[PDB]
Amino acid sequence: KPHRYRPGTVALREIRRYQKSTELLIRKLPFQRLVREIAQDFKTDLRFQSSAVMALQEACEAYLVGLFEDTNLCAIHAKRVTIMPKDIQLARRIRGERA
Amino acid sequence: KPHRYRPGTVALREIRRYQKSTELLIRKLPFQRLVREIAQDFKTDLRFQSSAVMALQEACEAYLVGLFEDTNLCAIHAKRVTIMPKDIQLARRIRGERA
Amino acid sequence: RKRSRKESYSIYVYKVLKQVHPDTGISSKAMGIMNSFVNDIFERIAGEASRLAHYNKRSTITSREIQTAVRLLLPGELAKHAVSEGTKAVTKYTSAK
Amino acid sequence: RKRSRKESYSIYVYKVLKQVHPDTGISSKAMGIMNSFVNDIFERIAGEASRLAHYNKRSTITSREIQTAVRLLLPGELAKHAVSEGTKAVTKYTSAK
Amino acid sequence: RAKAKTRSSRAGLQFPVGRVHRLLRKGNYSERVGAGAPVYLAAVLEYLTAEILELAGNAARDNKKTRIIPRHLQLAIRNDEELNKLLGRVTIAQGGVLPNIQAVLLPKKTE
Amino acid sequence: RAKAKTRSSRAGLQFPVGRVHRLLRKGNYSERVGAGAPVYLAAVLEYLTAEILELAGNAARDNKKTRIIPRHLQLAIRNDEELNKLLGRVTIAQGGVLPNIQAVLLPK
Amino acid sequence: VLRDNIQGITKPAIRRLARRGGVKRISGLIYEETRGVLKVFLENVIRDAVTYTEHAKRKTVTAMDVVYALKRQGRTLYGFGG
Amino acid sequence: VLRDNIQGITKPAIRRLARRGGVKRISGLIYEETRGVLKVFLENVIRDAVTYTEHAKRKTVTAMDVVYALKRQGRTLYGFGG
DNA sequence: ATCAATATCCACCTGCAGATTCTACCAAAAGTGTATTTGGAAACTGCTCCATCAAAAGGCATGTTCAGCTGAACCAGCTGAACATGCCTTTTGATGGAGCAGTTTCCAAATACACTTTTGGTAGAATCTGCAGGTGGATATTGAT
DNA sequence: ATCAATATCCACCTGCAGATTCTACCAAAAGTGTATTTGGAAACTGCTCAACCAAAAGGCATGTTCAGCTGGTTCAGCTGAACATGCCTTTTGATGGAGCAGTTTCCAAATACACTTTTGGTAGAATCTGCAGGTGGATATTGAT
Repeated sequence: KPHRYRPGTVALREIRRYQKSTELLIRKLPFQRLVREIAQDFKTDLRFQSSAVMALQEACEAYLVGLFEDTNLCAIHAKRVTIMPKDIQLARRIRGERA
Repeated sequence: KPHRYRPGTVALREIRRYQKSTELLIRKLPFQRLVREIAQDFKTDLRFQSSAVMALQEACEAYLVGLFEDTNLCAIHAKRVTIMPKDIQLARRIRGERA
Repeated sequence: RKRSRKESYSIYVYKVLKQVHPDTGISSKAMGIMNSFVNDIFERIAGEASRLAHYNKRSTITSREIQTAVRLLLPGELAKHAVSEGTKAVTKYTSAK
Repeated sequence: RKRSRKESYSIYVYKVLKQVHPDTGISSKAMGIMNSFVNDIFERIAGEASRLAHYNKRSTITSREIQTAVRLLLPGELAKHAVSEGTKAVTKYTSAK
Repeated sequence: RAKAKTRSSRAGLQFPVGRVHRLLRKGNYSERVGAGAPVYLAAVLEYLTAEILELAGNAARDNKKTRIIPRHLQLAIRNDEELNKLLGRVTIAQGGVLPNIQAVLLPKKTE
Repeated sequence: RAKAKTRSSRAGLQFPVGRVHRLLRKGNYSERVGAGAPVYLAAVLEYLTAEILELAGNAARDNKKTRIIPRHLQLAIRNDEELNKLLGRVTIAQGGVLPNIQAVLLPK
Repeated sequence: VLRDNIQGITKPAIRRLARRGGVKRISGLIYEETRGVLKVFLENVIRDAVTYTEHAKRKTVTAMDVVYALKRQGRTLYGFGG
Repeated sequence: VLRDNIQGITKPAIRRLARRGGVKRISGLIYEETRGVLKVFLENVIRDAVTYTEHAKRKTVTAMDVVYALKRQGRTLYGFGG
């Protein structure tokens, strides 16, 4: 019978692994496509430098990690371990990210 | 026997009353004395204009009301109606008020 | 004889108020708040215009830099109506030399 | 023949690194980060000094405004050690004329 | 020596174009300032003032008051999404807050 | 025509006083710039640079690496209370985050 | 006898502020935390205000010093000049 | 490709990001909300970047335009120049 | 507490991908001497600030009571972590030509500056009226029945 | 439903503190004219970007299993919300000198600004070496028992 780890052990292994390294976790190509589609609705036939896309990816990723950190603290606050949309909405509301 | 309101009704009356009005809720003189003591620990024999004290009072109260709003959302999030120190600590941590 | 001289936007705010609501006054505190508001928006716009000019190795602040600064700082329809007013004002100024 | 000229703080950062840790190098990306850092702190301090000068109706930026800006922007012991270094530097400059 | 005409009237504005020009020169914003910049800026500031005063006068009429006080300015700002965004981190002295009570603590319905 | 000395050497600094002076003049900060301002500023920048590099070098030795990389700078900044305050809203490219897991969820 | 002077920000005033915040019920331990929070905020502001005072070579703290100190903390205040 | 859009920002990548944030368990509904949040952030940044681009009469968005756009939102980015 | 099955370290080799150093030259740092503003020292002065009383009253410090609240188990779905298998978008390597970012040069138009000259702005004095308090009455709510 | 003790809305009145307007002095806003410099626009070029096929390959989709997570239910302290009571801290003139924030005027002193003379910093080319990548074993981490 195959060896089987209980739920949570591997998640923790991924946390330690990804917190030890610095490489980018989102794929480059779909990010470029998303950027180009959004940019199209403001101005047509725009081009992008590759370092501009790397900068946007770094900014996006740093923003999301910070939000997941705040979300996790809100989840833990409610005696839960599962993050839910209402936690994200709370974090963004308190920072003033009013969308 | 004396007439008696249940817990919560007058609290709500106080909410409506103070949210309708704009008068300052902290006493002027103790605030002046607090300010003078703190300033004394940085520089001696300082004086203060009355409008400086009023500005500080407005800033303090706006800051505290905003913090209590965030605190209340954190309490409600935990399926509670009573705010606790951990709610304030969470709100200040998410704003980055690290102290 | 000593007497200094402190400027404010009070008279202009009062003129605009009388234009928009002829039958209405304003307290001194509110006028002070409006003056603070005006000063804040002035610094924000001029500072942003300054950074744009510096980034583009440009030594002049023109109406273009103001327009761009406005589009960056203000959201949607507010920006569109303000930009329209500024454009119309500049065209009126340039015509009536 | 065409060739431009882009300045950076790279050579000075490398000299300081060799003074503090002789047996250590630095990648180009990190050096770029340090240059960005220096530019940011430069802009912050000069901007703050400018506002202080404007508030007190003074047209000159002196070592006093730098000192005050430093005390405002930087916290506690970091400010005290940096301020001490600045005073020491101005004192050595003024004496070795 | 033709007769003195102001820049404001030429622009059809009430705000002082000349003063804004002096303030741009004095304040280390740029070495030189074009003629159109202060007209555009004055127009923007005047428009925003008219919008705030408009909303504040509506709030004034709602409270049967003919004089605008700071309270009305706070109500005007916080009830307008765009002004709230612009002034999200701004404190209006003597402004107070909006009559906002979170819906779930206010009293029970089967009562 | 005495021999050419520079201000960084006279002030006992490594950072370039002259360049800082030119940058202050160019950037619309003030109409005029005093002689001591760029020396003081240069000294502050040198102290702060030395402090960051010091901590990053310590982090570098803990990882047995002889070259400083961005990760070591992020670790240095977030582990220093005062630098974290100064750079609380700044993003360090390729920096990552601190190995921080909230205690209640880590296993029994 | 007086009470270390931080205590003049009494319990009922904090309760009133919480009421303006829409708070209905308050634990007894909130007050001390709130006092510390207020002290930190005040300490930072006055420090900067006094720094502006010292630079101007003035012995009177003006409203403008406070306004600028607040501006640098991202808590811009309107209504007291500038 | 499934939306020609944000859906290329797959579930496992969002999981990885949550892992870096120290999150152990994630509800199925988080992903779409995160996508919307990301899209909003991106829109505002790109809007400002393109505005800087338009001011210079350039058709190429540079890294510096992004850095400045990020700067005005209080998210200063180091490492890409300036 | 020990075996089983993975995970990740401890340690090494290689060579190569950036990283450090060498050579050149020119653009910025620095020196010299003139011209110009500016910080500070001292005198004036009257506006505003700390300290004191004084009498009162309105908030608050203490004490008493109980009603919803808080935490705490128990458990019935239930849905969300892990793996297999397998299919495929993404990635790495090429290719190469097209558009334009960036540099250089020139000149009408834009704009600073010095002098002059009228006048809109602002401070204090003189109205004047809108709303802060006060009185009375009339609904409209809580809560025991 | 009923119904009695408080809270709040609303009509009306009053008068005075602050809003509004009037009248004066002048620093600042326009007008002329002249000197400065700079932004638009055209030419060029080689650095960078969009398209784009081939392959390989590591990542994602779908489906299955089942483990423990979460919200509904309920229950015994509990403690924090309202009142009553007394009291003492804070409000609001009034005084009333002390000191210092302006304000001006003078004058050494710090610094722009034109010109001249080097030389430190950076762009390209020539060496260099620390760790990315790969691998071989040696222990650390949990699941089932």
